[PDB]
Amino acid sequence: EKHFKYVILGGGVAAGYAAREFAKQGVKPGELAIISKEAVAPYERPALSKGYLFPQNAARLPGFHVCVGSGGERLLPEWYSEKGIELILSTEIVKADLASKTLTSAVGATFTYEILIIATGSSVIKLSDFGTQGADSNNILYLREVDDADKLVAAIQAKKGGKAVIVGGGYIGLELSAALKINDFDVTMVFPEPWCMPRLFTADIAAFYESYYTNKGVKIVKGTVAVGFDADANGDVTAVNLKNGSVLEADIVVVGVGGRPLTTLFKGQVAEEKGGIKTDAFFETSVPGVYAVGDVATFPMKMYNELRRVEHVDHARKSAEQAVKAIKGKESGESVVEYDYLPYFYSRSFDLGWQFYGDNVGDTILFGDSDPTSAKPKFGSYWIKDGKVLGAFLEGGSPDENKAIAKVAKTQPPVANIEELKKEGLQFASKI
Ligand SMILES: Cc1cc2nc3c(=O)[nH]c(=O)nc-3n(C[C@H](O)[C@H](O)[C@H](O)COP(=O)(O)OP(=O)(O)OC[C@H]3O[C@@H](n4cnc5c(N)ncnc54)[C@H](O)[C@@H]3O)c2cc1C
Repeated sequence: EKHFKYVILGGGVAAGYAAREFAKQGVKPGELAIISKEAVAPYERPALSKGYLFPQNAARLPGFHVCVGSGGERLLPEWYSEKGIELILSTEIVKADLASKTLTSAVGATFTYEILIIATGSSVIKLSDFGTQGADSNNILYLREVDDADKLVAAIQAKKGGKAVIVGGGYIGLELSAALKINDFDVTMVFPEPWCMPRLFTADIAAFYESYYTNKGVKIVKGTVAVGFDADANGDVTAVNLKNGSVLEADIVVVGVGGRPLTTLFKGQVAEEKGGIKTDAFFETSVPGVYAVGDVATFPMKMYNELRRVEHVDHARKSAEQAVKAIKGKESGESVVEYDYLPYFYSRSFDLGWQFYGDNVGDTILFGDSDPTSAKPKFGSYWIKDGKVLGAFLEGGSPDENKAIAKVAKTQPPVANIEELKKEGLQFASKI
């Protein structure tokens, strides 16, 4: 049995950013442990569907450990040993008893704590969850952690020049479809929703991306689902059977159909809402001294005055920092202010890259040049409600442009003249 004053359960983005904040807050050797099922120290997970998959000059650990994806210092394994923060890796916790402050591993070792930060993130929804025949076939792959990324890069090499089907139409599907096309596969994306990234993109933003993708040669099948997967005599996938009747040949299937927060360990022990563990503005759960951060947390989003749960890397970083600040504040009796996050999401694929800030609520206007055949695409959109801007999206922005739309989203300026807005959208944002 090992005991630590502070235990972070999980070794992902929030964990890493929490450890950096504990360092900043003066954690001492022997106080903090991070327990992770992964075999490696915390890393910037968005690289797994971006540089990890590049056919040249690919991202590889230890390059993309935290905190370099935000421009911070890199926290190698030796950084945690130098600080006397114990990294307990390749350790899956399979039971948590909050009353006794005890975690148990799959092999039966126990760990106790005084303060617990739940930073377990999400697991992916699987094709078995849709009851799909043949979901269990080989070469049907998911992408959440670096072990998954290595299996994908190995299949890319094994099946080079083949056919790939990507199931899903959110931003993981978009990034995967683009990765496989860049790695020289024939690619088809399949999803039921009426356009890609339907929880964020408008039909007009989506039509840009869908057009750009088809111009790159990616096929897009919307309005259907897979109902089966054919497999050969080795159990390896060979074809995807769709509800619309089409049969797509496939050497590799890669799935991005969403995730689920990893809250099962705590079911019945903490209050839950919106698919997550409910927290206050300091990331403390219904059990004192147990906090929940990142993808699992359902928290008060101060600027919207509503409880929300978000799966954004920026929030994993910032909520981690907030929870450690709150922990340390309570020790010293020093106050900490309520978390005040501005939603920030981004994605990249091919040569494109977009950023979104604020809330996708209201009616939209598009600005700039949304011809997908442009040399250097650059266009955005505003979400307007009650005559003010609530959300902003930008593809192809400079740093100052991105900062300006972030300031629009944060400040919610009023719109006088829509035709001016639309004709000079970024100038609008720069004057704020
Ligand atoms: C492939 C990919 C690409 C992404 N791209 C972007 C992007 O471009 N932009 C963006 O804003 N966001 C993106 N995200 C989302 C972002 O990475 C997540 O929001 C962020 O990782 C959440 O951080 P977290 O610490 O809450 O969870 P995670 O980073 O998932 O960390 C959870 C950690 O806990 C471990 N763990 C879980 N259960 C246990 C257990 N019982 N025992 C031990 N350890 C356990 C996991 O193995 C993992 O180490 C992407 C995510 C993925 C998967």
